[PDB]
Amino acid sequence: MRSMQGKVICATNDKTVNVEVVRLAPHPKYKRRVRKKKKYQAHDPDNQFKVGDWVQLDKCRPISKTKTFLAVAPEGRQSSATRP
Amino acid sequence: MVKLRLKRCGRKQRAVYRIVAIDVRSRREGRDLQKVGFYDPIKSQTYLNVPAILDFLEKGAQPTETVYDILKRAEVFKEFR
Amino acid sequence: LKKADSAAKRTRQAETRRLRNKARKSEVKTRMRKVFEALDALKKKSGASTEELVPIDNLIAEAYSAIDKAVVKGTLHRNTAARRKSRLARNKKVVEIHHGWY
RNA sequence: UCUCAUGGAGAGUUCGAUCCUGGCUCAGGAUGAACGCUGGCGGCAUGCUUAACACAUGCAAGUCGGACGGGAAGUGGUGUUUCCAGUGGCGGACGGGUGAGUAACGCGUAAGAACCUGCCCUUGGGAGGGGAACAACAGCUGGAAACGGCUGCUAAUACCCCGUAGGCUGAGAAGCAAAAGGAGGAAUCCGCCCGAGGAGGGGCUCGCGUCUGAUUAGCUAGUUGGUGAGGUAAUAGCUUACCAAGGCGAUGAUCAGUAGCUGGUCCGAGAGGAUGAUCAGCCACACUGGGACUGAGACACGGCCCAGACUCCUACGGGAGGCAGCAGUGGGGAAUUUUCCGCAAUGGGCGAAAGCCUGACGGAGCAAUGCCGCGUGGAGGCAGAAGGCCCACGGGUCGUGAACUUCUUUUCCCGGAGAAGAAGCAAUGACGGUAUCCGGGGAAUAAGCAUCGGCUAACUCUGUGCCAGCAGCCGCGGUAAGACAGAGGAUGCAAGCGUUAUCCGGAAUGAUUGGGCGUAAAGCGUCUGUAGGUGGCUUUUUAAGUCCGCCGUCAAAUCCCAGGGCUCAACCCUGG
Ligand SMILES: [Mg+2]
Ligand SMILES: [Mg+2]
Ligand SMILES: [Mg+2]
Ligand SMILES: [Mg+2]
Ligand SMILES: [Mg+2]
Ligand SMILES: [Mg+2]
Ligand SMILES: [Mg+2]
Ligand SMILES: [Mg+2]
Ligand SMILES: [Mg+2]
Ligand SMILES: [Mg+2]
Ligand SMILES: [Mg+2]
Ligand SMILES: [Mg+2]
Ligand SMILES: [Mg+2]
Ligand SMILES: [Mg+2]
Ligand SMILES: [Mg+2]
Ligand SMILES: [Mg+2]
Ligand SMILES: [Mg+2]
Ligand SMILES: [Mg+2]
Ligand SMILES: [Mg+2]
Ligand SMILES: [Mg+2]
Ligand SMILES: [Mg+2]
Ligand SMILES: [Mg+2]
Ligand SMILES: [Mg+2]
Ligand SMILES: [Mg+2]
Ligand SMILES: [Mg+2]
Ligand SMILES: [Mg+2]
Ligand SMILES: [Mg+2]
Ligand SMILES: [Mg+2]
Ligand SMILES: [Mg+2]
Repeated sequence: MRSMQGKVICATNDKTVNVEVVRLAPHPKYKRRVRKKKKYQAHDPDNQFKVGDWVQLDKCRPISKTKTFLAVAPEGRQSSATRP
Repeated sequence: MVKLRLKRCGRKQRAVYRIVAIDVRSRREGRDLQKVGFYDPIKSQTYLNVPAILDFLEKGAQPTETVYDILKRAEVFKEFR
Repeated sequence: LKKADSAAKRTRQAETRRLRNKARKSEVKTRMRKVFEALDALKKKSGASTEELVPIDNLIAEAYSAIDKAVVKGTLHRNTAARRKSRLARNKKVVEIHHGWY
């Protein structure tokens, strides 16, 4: 709700991981919810993330040019592996 | 610095002022953040809500010459200190 | 007779304050150079010695004196002086940590 | 039989005629308006949209002698005192003007962390002892002038050192850091130094929204990322060395063109479309470019340095300047104002105070530019007449209109009285003898513009003969023209009326609301399939979307409802 989730594609760089964020919002003229995409750059000093993982972002003071976020784990998920 | 003065808004040759607290370097018709009174010389009427004015004076607001006189006729200074 | 000109007066004052501030900054520049030219000489020398740190302890006082006296005047901001003094203390510990003192 | 709903109009033109389809045109409202004809007043507003073209002249930022040394005037050339070129302090980064540039944290909205902040407020502790200079000034000296040069003297809230420290650097040991006095019947206020906070202001980052073009598809190399060393008030490739090869983009990168943004303004049944004058906020620029000093704060409209173009002065060696500040000139253009009064009010800067400055602002003047309001007479006027036009020649119309008779005086003229705005004991008013009130005179001072073929309210006659000419569309005129010109009459408006230009509506004519593709314009020649879009049924999970209840915010002004005040209205104000 507050922060933005995203997929962590292109995690090749050192101490950094490119992240793809997705959101839906209604079109102002026609009122249809369109899936828009926007990328960001975050940092994981432990390098605990790799491509294929699910990651959450947080605001922080700027680390470099265009890298102004911090990668954290997700809060609310629905794994629920094999519940009755 | 914060200051308690009054701006003009009305008709030509009919002055109708309102008291307001704004920055000094801002112009006469500057962006307001709290209107704390109303006044005119012709009709000589005044509302002059005291709870808002004391909030600024505690924080270093300096009235002008006439606003000091308006507040002087009121008993706000005796309760201010 | 000639009249006044307050704008020209600010030009006259600025040149005087410029020479004061220009000289006051260059003092901070040269006194640092005595330190780093020594630390570069003390590092390449393989002979460890505690007595050789006392002249450096004399220059660091001359540096902090020139810097702190400048903060009193209108040249440098207080956070600026902390960065210059920290650069001296930081680079000093490099010789301490590179060698066996730590 | 409740309540909601105050809101959607069409017409002409293709055909011999009809039903459709589809364009063109008109009736509405608005304007920073312009032109044409005409023109009485008052109130509130508005007034270079083009050449961010170039500018004569005057003003637009100064202030403190209760910071300091000197100098001048006056006096009884004696005391008090008045004035200031210079040193020093604060303000000259506010206010004012202009949208050239800018397609992006610039703006709007909603959040954040790694920072600064003079003046104001609050608060904890201090100000001890010494010294050296530049100005002014005095002498000499170079210049046409602007401005200097040399030799010596001097004060300070100006300069320097020592001493002290609840602060700074550092893992620590240790090292470093300040200050100014002034006025005074002496209580004792204005200030100075260090440190911690409050408010306001400013800097930085981020989410969302933010023009057109694919006959611009590849762009970037300090470019994306790190480390180390730097640097900034502070985070940051902000800078640099090395290393890694990433970063942006067909949901439109890059390139090109256009443009200040917003609150809002206009139109619209609404959805939404167009737009960004005045007022208010942010940003940006200051002859064209570049750079830095000063300061708490600038890369500074009326500050400095350099280059370039232009203008002016010159004794030809050398100098001065930047109205996109007020007013005003030239030029451009269809077109937009006095080279005015005043700091009385409001607001701003300096000062302990008295007071000084304030082309901001408050007022006046010009213009029918717009909106609103009131006049250019009311009542009566039997019968009859002159006159214009028309006629079936009997009459009809202009026409109760006029004449005439009484009544009244907004307005007009004359003569008096006369403010509020002023806050502060009194005095202190640019506007201003202004608004306003009383008295006298007397219908006396005041209506024009377009249209009259259909859309579209309003008709005949004369003249002209596809001529002269009208026209928004259809189209009228070729000898009886309701369509041209004149006349009379009528209609619609009214100190305005019409023309032109620009935007919206009508236009469902880009059809989300709200259109269509058999033959009227419109289904790729066909199929397979990537991205993308959508997706059967049943029970659970979560609560992103969605719905409900609260909190904060989207400034004020404007719009909407109510209330009040200007004699009403426009308009102004209060509240929501
Ligand atoms: Mg026909
Ligand atoms: Mg212009
Ligand atoms: Mg003083
Ligand atoms: Mg003086
Ligand atoms: Mg200052
Ligand atoms: Mg000392
Ligand atoms: Mg770069
Ligand atoms: Mg880094
Ligand atoms: Mg432009
Ligand atoms: Mg419509
Ligand atoms: Mg110019
Ligand atoms: Mg300036
Ligand atoms: Mg100028
Ligand atoms: Mg001008
Ligand atoms: Mg004044
Ligand atoms: Mg004043
Ligand atoms: Mg003056
Ligand atoms: Mg006209
Ligand atoms: Mg009559
Ligand atoms: Mg008709
Ligand atoms: Mg005609
Ligand atoms: Mg005829
Ligand atoms: Mg005719
Ligand atoms: Mg439409
Ligand atoms: Mg159709
Ligand atoms: Mg056909
Ligand atoms: Mg066809
Ligand atoms: Mg297929
Ligand atoms: Mg509002």
